[PDB]
Amino acid sequence: AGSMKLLNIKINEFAVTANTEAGDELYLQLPHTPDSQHSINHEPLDDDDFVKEVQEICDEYFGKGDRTLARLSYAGGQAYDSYTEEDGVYTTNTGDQFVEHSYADYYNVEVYCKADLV
Repeated sequence: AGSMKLLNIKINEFAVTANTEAGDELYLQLPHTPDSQHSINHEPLDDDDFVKEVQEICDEYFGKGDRTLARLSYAGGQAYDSYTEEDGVYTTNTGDQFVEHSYADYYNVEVYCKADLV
């Protein structure tokens, strides 16, 4: 788990896809919550330690230094460059708006909802 490399990473609006040195294909519904359905080579993936290790590598890739940017990128399905926050709504560099997900305080996970009309 700990010393193989991630060789390809891409993000869409439904999941983060990854390809490892070992040839496996991760399909990860990030951030990790009880609602997530992860797949390893089109098979169900139920190692929460592995999913959290890849999610931590992807927090460091997308959020750069700020994990909040990575969480906004997961919610938006695209790698954002920056964001500003005001009154609880987060606006990224492309103008996309987000608010905190309703499950955030209950899952104790940083998750966001794409608030288009807020």
